[PDB]
Amino acid sequence: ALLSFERKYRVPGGTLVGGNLFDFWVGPFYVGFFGVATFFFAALGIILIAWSAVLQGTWNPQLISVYPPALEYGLGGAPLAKGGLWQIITICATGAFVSWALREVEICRKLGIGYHIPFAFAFAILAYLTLVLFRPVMMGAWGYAFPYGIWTHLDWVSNTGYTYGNFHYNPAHMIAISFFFTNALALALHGALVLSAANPEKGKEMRTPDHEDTFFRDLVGYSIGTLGIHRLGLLLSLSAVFFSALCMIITGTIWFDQWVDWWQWWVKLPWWANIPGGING
Amino acid sequence: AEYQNIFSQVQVRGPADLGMTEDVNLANRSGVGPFSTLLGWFGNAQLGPIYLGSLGVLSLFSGLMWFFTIGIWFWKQAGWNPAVFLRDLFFFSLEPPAPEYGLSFAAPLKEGGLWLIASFFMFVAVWSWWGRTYLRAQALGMGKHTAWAFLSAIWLWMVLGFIRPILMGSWSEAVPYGIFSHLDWTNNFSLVHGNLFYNPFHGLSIAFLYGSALLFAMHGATILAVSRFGGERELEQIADRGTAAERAALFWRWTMGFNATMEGIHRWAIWMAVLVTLTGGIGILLSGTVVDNWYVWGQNHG
Amino acid sequence: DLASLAIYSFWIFLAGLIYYLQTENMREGYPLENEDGTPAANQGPFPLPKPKTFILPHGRGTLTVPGPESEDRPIALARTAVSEGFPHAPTGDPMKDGVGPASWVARRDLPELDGHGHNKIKPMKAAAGFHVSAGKNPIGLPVRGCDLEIAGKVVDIWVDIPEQMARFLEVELKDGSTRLLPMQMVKVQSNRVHVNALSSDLFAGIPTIKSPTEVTLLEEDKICGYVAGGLMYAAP
Ligand code: BCL
Ligand code: BCL
Ligand code: BCL
Ligand code: BCL
Ligand SMILES: CC[C@H]1c2cc3[nH]c4c(c3C)C(=O)[C@H](C(=O)OC)c4c3nc(cc4[nH]c(cc(n2)[C@@H]1C)c(C(C)=O)c4C)[C@@H](C)[C@@H]3CCC(=O)OC/C=C(\C)CCC[C@H](C)CCC[C@H](C)CCCC(C)C
Ligand SMILES: CC[C@H]1c2cc3[nH]c4c(c3C)C(=O)[C@H](C(=O)OC)c4c3nc(cc4[nH]c(cc(n2)[C@@H]1C)c(C(C)=O)c4C)[C@@H](C)[C@@H]3CCC(=O)OC/C=C(\C)CCC[C@H](C)CCC[C@H](C)CCCC(C)C
Ligand SMILES: COC(C)(C)C/C=C/C(C)=C/C=C/C(C)=C/C=C/C(C)=C\C=C\C=C(C)\C=C\C=C(/C)CC/C=C(\C)CCC=C(C)C
Ligand SMILES: [Fe+3]
Repeated sequence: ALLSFERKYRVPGGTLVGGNLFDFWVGPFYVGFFGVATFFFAALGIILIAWSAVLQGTWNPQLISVYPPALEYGLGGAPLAKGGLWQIITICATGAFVSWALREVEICRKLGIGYHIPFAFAFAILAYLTLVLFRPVMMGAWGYAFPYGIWTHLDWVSNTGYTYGNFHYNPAHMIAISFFFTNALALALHGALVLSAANPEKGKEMRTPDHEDTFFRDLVGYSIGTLGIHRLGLLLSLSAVFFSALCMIITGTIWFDQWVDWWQWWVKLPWWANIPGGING
Repeated sequence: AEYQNIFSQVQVRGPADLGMTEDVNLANRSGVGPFSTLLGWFGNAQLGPIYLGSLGVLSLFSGLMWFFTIGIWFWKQAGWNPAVFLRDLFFFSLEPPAPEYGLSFAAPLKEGGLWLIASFFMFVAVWSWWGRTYLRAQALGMGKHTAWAFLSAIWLWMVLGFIRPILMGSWSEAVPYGIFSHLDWTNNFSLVHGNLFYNPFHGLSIAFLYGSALLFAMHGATILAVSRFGGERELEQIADRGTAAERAALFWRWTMGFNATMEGIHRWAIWMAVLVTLTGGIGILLSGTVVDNWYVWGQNHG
Repeated sequence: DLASLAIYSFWIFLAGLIYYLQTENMREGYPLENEDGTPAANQGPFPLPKPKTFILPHGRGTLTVPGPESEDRPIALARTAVSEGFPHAPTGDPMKDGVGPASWVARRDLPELDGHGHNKIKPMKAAAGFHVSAGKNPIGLPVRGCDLEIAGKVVDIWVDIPEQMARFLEVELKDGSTRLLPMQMVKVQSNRVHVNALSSDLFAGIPTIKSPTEVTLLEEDKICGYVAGGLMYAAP
């Protein structure tokens, strides 16, 4: 049930809603009003997915797929068997996600720590809403959102990207891939460092952070520090996702042509625009 | 507002830190460079010293060579005209020898011979730099986690341009040094092998890449959340657990049923990331050599 | 074919990896317990790992985990329901008793040492070569609280020598004594330092230190745990 040091922390209080009505655990899980909320949404949406599984005539996971309304219904409602189910599931999905975040907030208040976690979560939720809600409403049709299927949604990606040629050419999609690639390099090193310090050569004394900072100077000439590196990772992460919601919010809205052609503004610059030779002309 | 600790409210400076010594040959450490109020807002403000030493020079040199070898070719293409250079910067490119030359080292400069050279330097610069990360660890009595991690990355890099091209038969199969150039290569690789999505290792790799951002985002926020109990001082909390380590663990326990320890989380961390280039390396290595179309393969698995 | 074969291998590997990983994170806090402090019946499918030992530097001894877990302190709490999973109310003063958001761990009563064996943290006055190189300098600023009244004045800045970081603010109180506040818990401003978690009257309650030239891991925890609790408990 409890971790050896858990009891002193399980005091009452912290809840945003319901006072103490739902202030209590269930095994290791904390509940709280929002814990109920998310349960409600999560269950409901699962039922609907099962319902959708019948209309499609299959219970196979690699096949089930709740597609959104066809483009003809614009942003209006649609029949259950033809996009309606997706719209309701999207709602439960979002209801579940918000409740979950708000749940971490209560868990935050009870433990007396900072709200960085829930806060960071919200960025993920945001990326999700971009793809299923903001981009579609801005393109006037639920049909632009992605389908809920293991591979079908992968298709949505493939096709959506190729609709504009090599999507690699999306400037914001380029910045995003940078934070993603970086976050992992960063992550790989932070863990490698801390561990190499707490697990020195066999028989040696547990190194100190001073050895950690030394190692990075002896190597690259600079060391961001124990607090900095934790600041850095959070940043890279959220950045990579921020540039990801961006890159898509613009695709199909402000810009709907080939992504490669967007790069001509550069080459057309008067100065080099007409010069002969080189790659362009 | 309630101070979020993303930035320091006040900086503080003291003398330059020459760093721990151990079995390090101090004859090689450079000089304590300046400080930086800018950087000092986010993390450390002290710049340097750096331990150069033999191997470091080899790479640093062997590295610039690779970099210039390419910059030159770009000029050759730029027609030496600086405006052309700047304009078509992202467009230039140094491609590898034509299929004909196969795996021979006979191709002439303007046929992949130049690519071969640059590649050579690269191959030295990186590998030498790898040993450097192993020694700097060793001179301080630290584990070699960093060397083994950097290796996983070398794996993929080593597969993309050295292994697979050799198993295929030519220097053609490798990646061209160029910005937009190497982006197309990628898009192409996919198309030619029947859509990489159908490649299991690929879908796996992505999984971890996503995992890394998920995890680092989690780990990062947690630590700042309990930095009011001196949480960032991870090593000590590992030696002698404090409230920072307890509240940190409990927040997750209550949220998702389980949790980690101040020394365990970093073990997740290093593996989550490392696997990204571990799994990816495999997927690319099989592509072309064993499997030809992942779609077709995805149909029977034989 | 190799591909089909490379993948099963991988999953099997991946499973061992997760296994290893989970057990390693069980080095602290386990075995589970019941609300009464007795070993719980169900311990999960994962077994505890073979212990490992840390050779602490500066001959500070050793450490082996997993090991005997002891809170080594009284916990002034009491059940609120006859069943499992409910809150445990504070029998006394939560802030004083150090329970809930005011909790603290009974860590060693020694100070953390830089790689040279010297104290990692020292008031700036005792730190030769250190000074405020950027941002508003608090030494001299009056501290204010939850209730918007005066509680004292900053009289120094305790700093982390090896990491060159401001970690605490020594504040002199009305009776002429000083206390330490966590850097991460104060809002520095042009003319005043603001403290939300605590209100003036609670300031005097902040656990005080022995040596006036150092803090021990135990004292850091009591000081921090206390301030952090004010957020919930200062309320009135
Ligand atoms: C062939 C197709 C195109 C292409 C088309 C696209 C398209 C189209 C899109 C991307 C997007 C992305 N692409 Mg791309 N992309 C290509 C090639 C690449 C290459 C490469 C090396 O070639 C890379 C690195 C990338 C990288 C990326 C990422 C930067 C980005 C997706 C991450 C993200 O937004 O997460 C954000 C995270 C989320 C949206 C998830 C949120 C999770 C929610 C909050 C919670 C879910 C909980 C779950 C239901 C609960 C389970 C509980 C159980 C108990 C377990 N692309 C090619 C050229 N790419 C996407 C993007 O930017 O999206 C905004 C996007 O739409
Ligand atoms: C994995 C599949 C593909 C691939 C797919 C992609 C895709 C898809 C994208 C990139 C992008 C990039 N790739 Mg790649 N890339 C591959 C292999 C490589 C190899 C190699 C040795 O094998 C290298 C050096 C690179 C390098 C790069 C960078 C130039 C650029 C990403 C910035 C970044 O965040 O880097 C992570 C590393 C660090 C942050 C640390 C090192 C610092 C780097 C070297 C700094 C680069 C600065 C840049 C050139 C500055 C431009 C400034 C101008 C004023 C605009 N790639 C393989 C073959 N690459 C992105 C881009 O924007 O391309 C145009 C992008 O969208
Ligand atoms: C960001 C751009 C595209 C996209 C592009 C891709 C691409 C490209 C790939 C994936 C892949 C995956 N995607 Mg996706 N994906 C998108 C949006 C989503 C959303 C969402 C709520 O919006 C979800 C739940 C997922 C989920 C998934 C996983 C099934 C799988 C990756 C493993 C992984 O490590 O993930 C990161 C998360 C973790 C490590 C945390 C653990 C959480 C696990 C994985 C959750 C599984 C949930 C299950 C599928 C949903 C069950 C519903 C029940 C009601 C509970 N994607 C958007 C629309 N996705 C990979 C794959 O292998 O696909 C077959 C892959 O290559
Ligand atoms: C249209 C093209 C295809 C596609 C084709 C490919 C191909 C082809 C490949 C990938 C690969 C990857 N793809 Mg893809 N990919 C697509 C769509 C996606 C989508 C999406 C949402 O649509 C996503 C999330 C991804 C995601 C990913 C990554 C998981 C993976 C690369 C990991 C990495 O870190 O590499 C970057 C890291 C490295 C290259 C590490 C090596 C670094 C070396 C050692 C350092 C050199 C340093 C230099 C000397 C120093 C510079 C520093 C100086 C200071 C300047 N792809 C589409 C469908 N993808 C790669 C992979 O592994 O696949 C299995 C790969 O080969
Ligand atoms: C924004 C920055 C990054 C980030 C951060 C992040 N994620 C987080 C947090 C944070 C800070 C959490 O605190 C939270 C957590 O608690 O993690 C353990 C979480 C979390 N990130 C998760 C997933 C996740 N994060 C992702 C990404 C990212 N997370 C970013 C890289 C991805 C990707 C890359 O795709 C995924 C899958 C969850 C495991 C977890 C939050 C769990 C949660 O909210 O659970 C309760 C909700 C349910 C049980 C919902 C079911 C709802 C519906 C009824 C059914 C499903 C509908 C859905 C549309 C189906 C999709 C099917 C697919 C096949 C397409
Ligand atoms: C899970 C695997 C992840 C990973 C891990 C990883 N990378 C690593 C490591 C690890 C564990 C290292 O230890 C190593 C490192 O040293 O990091 C700091 C490294 C490293 N990862 C690097 C890059 C890198 N990693 C990438 C990716 C990844 N790395 C994955 C996400 C990528 C991508 C996304 O493409 C890149 C580009 C290198 C920076 C670095 C290894 C350095 C190296 O090999 O150097 C050889 C030396 C040179 C090439 C020197 C010349 C450099 C420039 C061309 C010239 C200009 C510089 C000069 C100093 C200017 C002077 C100007 C004057 C005016 C003064
Ligand atoms: C202003 O101009 C100057 C000249 C001053 C400098 C400017 C320089 C510039 C502008 C340089 C630009 C270079 C760029 C943009 C390079 C980009 C490279 C990219 C995007 C990707 C690289 C992919 C490469 C990987 C896959 C390479 C792997 C290489 C190897 C595994 C080694 C190859 C091995 C070989 C050939 C074998 C040699 C033989 C032996 C002994 C084993
Ligand atoms: Fe950490």
